[PDB]
Amino acid sequence: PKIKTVRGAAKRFKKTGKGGFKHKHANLRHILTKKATKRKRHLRPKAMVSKGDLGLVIACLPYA
Amino acid sequence: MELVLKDAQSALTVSETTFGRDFNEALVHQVVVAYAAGARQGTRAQKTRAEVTGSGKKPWRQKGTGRARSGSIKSPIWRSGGVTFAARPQDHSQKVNKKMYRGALKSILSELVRQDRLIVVEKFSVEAPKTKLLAQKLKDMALEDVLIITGELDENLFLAARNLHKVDVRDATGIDPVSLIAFDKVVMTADAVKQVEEMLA
Amino acid sequence: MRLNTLSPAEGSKKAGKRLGRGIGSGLGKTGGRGHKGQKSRSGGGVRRGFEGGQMPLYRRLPKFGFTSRKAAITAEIRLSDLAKVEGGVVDLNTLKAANIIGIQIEFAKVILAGEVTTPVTVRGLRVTKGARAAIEAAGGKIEE
Amino acid sequence: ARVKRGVIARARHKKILKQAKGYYGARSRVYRVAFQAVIKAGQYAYRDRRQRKRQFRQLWIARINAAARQNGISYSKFINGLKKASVEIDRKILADIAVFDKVAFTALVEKAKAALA
RNA sequence: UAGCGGCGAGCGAACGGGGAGCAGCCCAGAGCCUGAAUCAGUGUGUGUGUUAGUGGAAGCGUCUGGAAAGGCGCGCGAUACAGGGUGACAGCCCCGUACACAAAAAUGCACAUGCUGUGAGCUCGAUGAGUAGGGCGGGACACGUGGUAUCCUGUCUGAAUAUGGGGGGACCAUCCUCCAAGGCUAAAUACUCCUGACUGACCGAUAGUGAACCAGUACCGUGAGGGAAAGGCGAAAAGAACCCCGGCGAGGGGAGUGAAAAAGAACCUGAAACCGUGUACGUACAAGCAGUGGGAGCACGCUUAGGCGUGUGACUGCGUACCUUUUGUAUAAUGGGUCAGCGACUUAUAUUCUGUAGCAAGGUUAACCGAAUAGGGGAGCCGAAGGGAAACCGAGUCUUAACU
RNA sequence: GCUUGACUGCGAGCGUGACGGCGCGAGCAGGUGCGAAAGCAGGUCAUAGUGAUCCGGUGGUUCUGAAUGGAAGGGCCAUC
Repeated sequence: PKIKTVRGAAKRFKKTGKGGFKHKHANLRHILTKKATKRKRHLRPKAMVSKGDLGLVIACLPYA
Repeated sequence: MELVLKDAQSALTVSETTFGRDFNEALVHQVVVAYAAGARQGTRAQKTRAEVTGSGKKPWRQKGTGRARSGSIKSPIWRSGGVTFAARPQDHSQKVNKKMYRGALKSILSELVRQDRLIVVEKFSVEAPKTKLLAQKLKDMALEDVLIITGELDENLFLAARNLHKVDVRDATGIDPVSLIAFDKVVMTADAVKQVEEMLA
Repeated sequence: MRLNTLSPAEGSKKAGKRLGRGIGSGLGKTGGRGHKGQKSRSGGGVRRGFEGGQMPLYRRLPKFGFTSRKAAITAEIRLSDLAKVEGGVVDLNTLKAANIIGIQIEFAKVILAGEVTTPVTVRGLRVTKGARAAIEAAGGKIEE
Repeated sequence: ARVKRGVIARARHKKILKQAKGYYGARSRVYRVAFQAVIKAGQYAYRDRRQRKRQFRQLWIARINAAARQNGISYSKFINGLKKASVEIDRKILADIAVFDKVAFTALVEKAKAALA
């Protein structure tokens, strides 16, 4: 028994150089036309995973 | 770093790294424990509750008797039908790194030098395979508990010491860490010193 | 040096928790697991990523991107590795015989990540700007 | 390696049953009852090493008050007189002088009466 | 990992690389010359076995002792000091062991050679049709119909013939590679009802097989089926001649055997719960988790007084068990009649962190070979470079027309 | 009255959240509007008018394209 990756986590998080994870922001798939352009413009670039969620992300991604 | 001989009176020159380094206690202990662990045979088993001979039916029904609830005559807390975490046959061998094994051999063989437990002779053999000749020969050399190590593997010396338990005979290839510590004296051939100094460096 | 005089280094051989051995071992009566609930049960504990019934973070966030299949056959070469090519020429396959890139690699690059102090003919590889300057400074030659 | 338990279990039971001698009934015969009895005797020994000092202090003060009223002064006036004379004799020794040497205790009472006024 | 997936839980390749092992042939067809290599059954001399077995070295004296193999003093054998037994611990007493042998008779195993069924070599031809493919419906491929290649087909249809056909992950063109719709084929791999040898940081009678024992038995069930408890005298039966009580009892007391009957068969050791006999002390006017602190008297050892040990404990202060569960339990909440024995955080494989050890910009091999814990094997893995969805660039990169 | 700043790429620093997020924002660059001009304008006096992910639909972008040239499918961006 080798550990299996949560394969839906390997498609949403990518590992950076210090060992963090980048992910795409939520709220940018559909009803966009009521959202302001400042909000969607900030939702375009990728962000890092916060401190409380890193334990969950590392447990979901042992080989990343 | 110069090893004297015992009976030829003509010395020998060895490497300073092999026979003259510090004795690493923890490295030698890890390699001795690893040898003794890989010497173990791991052939044992018991039966779990899935493997005891018996039926898998409930002995008395769940509610209504005066008894505690049970589900199997093969329960581990019942007599005749126990072991909870029963053993399987397993392999107890440990991994030793190549450099760690050689550093341990260099440390123990350096201590066999410095504690006056190493003898180097030109040739150590016997003309006919009889243990009485080697008994008289080792009583001549004041050797009681002895490990002979020879460069080329000999047959007459292997038969002349097969019956003796205080005596052991090895090749320079067949050295192991736990026997160079076990025996009192280690008698190397000069060819065996050359081959060990090649094999370890 | 006898077999009853060897001993490990201190801090090498910590014992291990034995759970459920009385008041005075610190780990009797439930042994570190606390009282009742799913975690103290035998075989219990929730799976990886379960945040309650709340939508977990790997399912909360969107998916992005694709896998190239071209980036699985592009390796890279440090400048402290082409002092190992056995001859002083760098090809697509003498790196592969010096065991630095791997057999399924077809495309490769040399990157400024060290020092090179020998003439090397780098042939058939892409080269970065600083690596090209640091190879042409040491008396080499970069062709296509 | 299988470990039988019987010898060390028997030793651990015999220690508790040896510390339970004198007790009534199953408290000196039965390990389950004798273990609780031995732990309860231990709690009592801990509590009563404190209780002993209090009880002996009570007895010393009762005998000092008895002999002081035999000599015509109360306890509180007598201890006031031994503080106002700087006399550091404790209450164990004052009770011992009150029992065994009544003339020396009369001398101490006269000292405390002269110091009291 | 790529992918598949209410893109959830999970499922999970291949290409390529290192090893073990390596072997290719036949028919769809007419002839030359007949038996020339290999496949299956059958007599017969030889090799290795398995099936009986044979030889196989070396010690005595003395003390405790029931008994010597033990202590003590001295020799000897060893290609043999594996193991077991012998009145206690045996290399030298017996069985054996290492080593060397031995089969009238049958049989296994690769070849030889004799019989039989089968066919060497070669000119020239030919090349597996209700098939491939397709429509509908299912199934298998890691692949759940998705853009889905490929394989099998229940049902319906249906080609071409090396100038032809299949595949290369929808599909088309080029190019590469192979020739379906007929078959056989050792090795490396899987398992142990059984046999023989050896081994065990495996168990030692509640354990180890359910079964150390006349055990799948006694017993239970109509039946399928279930399923026990139960080992030990001694070195040797020398297993108590005989006598007395008693019912020509059971049981006992002697005598006798023995080292021992504190081994007599209800038999080594003989624990605890439990039940008695005797002795010392206490107890019939005194209230409760039965103890603890103080403490008189008594009994018995003391030293040659000394106010201390051991046992009991009148009287007195304090003191409502244990566990679990709870905000909270003397609780009239749970659980335990007691004793003895067994009874619960383990094992494998991965991954991260800590300690410790080795080497260090390197570290380390796995399968396997093996002169088998060595040595070889670097196939691989992790790390020294990141950024980006990606092409790509790289100590930088992305965002953007470029960024304060 | 005139107009489209109800722009595009960003964003010093903050606020508020367990997080997912939500919010305020000088100033930079490109282009515009009104005003003579300093200026103001990245929606509305402010605080409600909302819905993650997956799966897919539409347009743009040869970024990828399972031998190669394409293509399907995928990615990114805008959006349902």
